[PDB]
Amino acid sequence: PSRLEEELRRRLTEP
Amino acid sequence: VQLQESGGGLVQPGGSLRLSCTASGVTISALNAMAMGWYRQAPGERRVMVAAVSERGNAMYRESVQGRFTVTRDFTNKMVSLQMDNLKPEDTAVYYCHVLEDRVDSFHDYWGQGTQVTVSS
Repeated sequence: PSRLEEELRRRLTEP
Repeated sequence: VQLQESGGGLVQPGGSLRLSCTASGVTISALNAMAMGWYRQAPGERRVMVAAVSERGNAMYRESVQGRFTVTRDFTNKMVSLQMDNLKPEDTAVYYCHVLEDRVDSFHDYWGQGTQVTVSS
């Protein structure tokens, strides 16, 4: 995954 | 980056709704290097990200909406859309168009206006 995609994964799992 | 949502409003449980969003004040080449996506917020919750298309064209989803929500990005026309199928009462929220910029040391959030989606029998 890219830098943005690693940051997107974090945001999409934040409750 | 200026973002504007179209669509919203009332749907019955199990129903479908499409939101769209256009970006302006940004070139195609600049916006290509950014992510585009969608957040939602119900009263008494924080804004949380539900779907995005990365700068590499990869759609990504929150588990609670995967399969039901489809996010699509038109790079050429600087648009992102959220097709919401099989909607549930707990999908009721204000939905925000969002762009994520990598500013190297930090990330920058660009926000749309928000549009209410209401799921009611």
